[PDB]
Amino acid sequence: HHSGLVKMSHPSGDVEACMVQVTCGSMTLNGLWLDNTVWCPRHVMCPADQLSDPNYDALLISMTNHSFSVQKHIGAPANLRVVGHAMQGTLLKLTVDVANPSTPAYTFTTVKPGAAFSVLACYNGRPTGTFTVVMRPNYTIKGSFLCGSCGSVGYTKEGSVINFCYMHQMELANGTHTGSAFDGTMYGAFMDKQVHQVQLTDKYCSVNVVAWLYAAILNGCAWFVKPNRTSVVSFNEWALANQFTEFVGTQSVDMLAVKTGVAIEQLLYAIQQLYTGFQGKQILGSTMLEDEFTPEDVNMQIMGVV
Amino acid sequence: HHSGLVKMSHPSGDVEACMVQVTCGSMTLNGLWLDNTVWCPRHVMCPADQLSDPNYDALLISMTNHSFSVQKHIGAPANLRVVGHAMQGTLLKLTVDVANPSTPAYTFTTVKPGAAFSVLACYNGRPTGTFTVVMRPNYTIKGSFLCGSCGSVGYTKEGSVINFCYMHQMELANGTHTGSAFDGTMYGAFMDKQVHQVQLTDKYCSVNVVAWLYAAILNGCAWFVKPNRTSVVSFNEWALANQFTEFVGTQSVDMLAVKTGVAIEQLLYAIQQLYTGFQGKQILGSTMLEDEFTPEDVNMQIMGVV
Ligand SMILES: *[C@H](O)[C@H](C[C@@H]1CCNC1=O)NC(=O)[C@H](CC(C)C)NC(=O)OCC(C)(C)[S@](=O)c1ccccc1
Ligand SMILES: *[C@H](O)[C@H](C[C@@H]1CCNC1=O)NC(=O)[C@H](CC(C)C)NC(=O)OCC(C)(C)[S@](=O)c1ccccc1
Repeated sequence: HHSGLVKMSHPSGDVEACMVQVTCGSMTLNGLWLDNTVWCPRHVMCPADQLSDPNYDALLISMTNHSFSVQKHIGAPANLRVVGHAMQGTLLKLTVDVANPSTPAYTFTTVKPGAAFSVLACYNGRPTGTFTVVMRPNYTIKGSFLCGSCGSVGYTKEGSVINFCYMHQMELANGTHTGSAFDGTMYGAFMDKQVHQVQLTDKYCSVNVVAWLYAAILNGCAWFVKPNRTSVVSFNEWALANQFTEFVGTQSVDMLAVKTGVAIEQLLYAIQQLYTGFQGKQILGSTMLEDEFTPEDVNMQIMGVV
Repeated sequence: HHSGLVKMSHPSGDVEACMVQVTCGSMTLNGLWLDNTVWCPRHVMCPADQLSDPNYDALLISMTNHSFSVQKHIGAPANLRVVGHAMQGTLLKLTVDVANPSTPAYTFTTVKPGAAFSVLACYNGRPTGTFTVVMRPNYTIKGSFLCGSCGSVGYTKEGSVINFCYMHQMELANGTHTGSAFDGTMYGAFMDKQVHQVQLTDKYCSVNVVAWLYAAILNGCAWFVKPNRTSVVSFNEWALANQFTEFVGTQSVDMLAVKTGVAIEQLLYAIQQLYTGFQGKQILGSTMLEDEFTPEDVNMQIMGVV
């Protein structure tokens, strides 16, 4: 029995129309063209045998507007003339002389651990695929990015408004990925330089495991639901010792509780038991806890509620 | 060590520009607008009280061009005038007075069990999400579709050409989904009416399990590799006895064998052993075989090879 859950990304067309290629001398990567601004990772400025210890302030000083070439390859091709350049945290803001005619309604936001967003993977300014990820508690994502992908963007959508939340920067030793918010900060404690980096411990996202257990009930799978309950406060003390995030309820979770008639506290107890072992049983085809679906995923994909 | 594998869909913008809403009487769903043709499921023609045993030839004869209402909602909205109608298998072909100005280069193709394709899920002619699935051996997909999703489309891409392969029609009792190819045949033995239907046994897709074991080896996870080999002929006899598809090697699998230095027959042996149990161990974070990634997925996402 299929749960009805897939990894569901937003349609990417609106964001595709904003991707460009940014070249600075010998270096190239992707950028995001919104209004008269092109955003891209600042390490496009850095020579290859220097990424280990760059001085981004000096590199920026050494650049002129003609140092940056910006090209739109898809749709109607364009070459964009740069008329200003500036740095914000780990991003460059290049000002161009033409406003993107396809600029969507947009905002910038930061995504939080456990929340899902859509990524448009791009190479040389050309979109190549789209996928969705949850931001991990250690501020990495389990993505799919190769050489040339930097500047690929992540986003959520609220109505027609695109909320850009991620610009890809790097791959860690363990194969996971991280990047910047559009305020220029790196997610977590990461730094955009070519050095091995202390990468922190991941955790199970409790609110997402609860959502997934609700998805199981909505599919008629509820062998793990007992009358026993664990309070949110007690679960959260337990979570601290057992590699779970602390549970914070939301209206989205509340709607799942009302729909199923199963209280959050019943599922907090269930998680504590399932963490010790599934004892030969399965839930939605799995023998381990699933934390990659959000409460909003379950409400949208199974009940059609946004 | 995250494998670097995600469910990767194609960028959806080219297909978004082809989706329309099709309404017939009080029935509504999605259609695909290419050149002067709108494709949609023929059951839009059926009253809801009659979906169990529709007389589609008689329904078609009763329609006029004015029976159909076609709207483009996204981008530049338009109301399309139907100027001819025809039935092909389980699809309607509506001829409209306007050629879609955003028609991409396209073909129609049929997808085979084990192959992946991208789906653009739509409601009321408006794209809402994109995801990727593999066609199962029983000609269903494990999708995410609600009421109103019919006419959502699936496709692959070669270069800039979109190969349309799927139009969504129905959800089965076990939560899986099926639909039509654009020659109007249903996938599998399914029929487009509201009657509960014999849905056949699924199988593990051996070629995809082989791909996933190669992904593990590429990631440094090769504890299951031994000198022991099972020939394709011998594996295929075993596959028929153990709910696996028969293995047919491809050039894509061959390049994984070259890159890892592990022969196909070593992994066929590994699958036989792993199927009897992982013995408490994991592969790429899993305690069961994974068959939802293709050889092409592994070549593309891990080695950057289209
Ligand atoms: C930009 O396109 C690129 C994206 C990477 C390339 C491989 N996959 C990706 O997602 N970013 C970088 O290569 C990045 C540039 C820095 C200046 C930000 N470096 C990077 O990701 O290097 C990996 C590290 C940071 C050295 S990580 O600590 C590591 C150590 C040892 C082995 C592997 C990885
Ligand atoms: C078209 O929008 C719609 C899509 C469905 C609705 C729910 N999720 C979907 O994917 N298709 C239909 O409703 C379809 C119309 C027929 C004329 C093809 N019927 C449908 O999906 O019915 C399900 C059956 C055929 C009754 S299946 O045998 C079943 C039996 C028992 C429980 C559930 C499903």
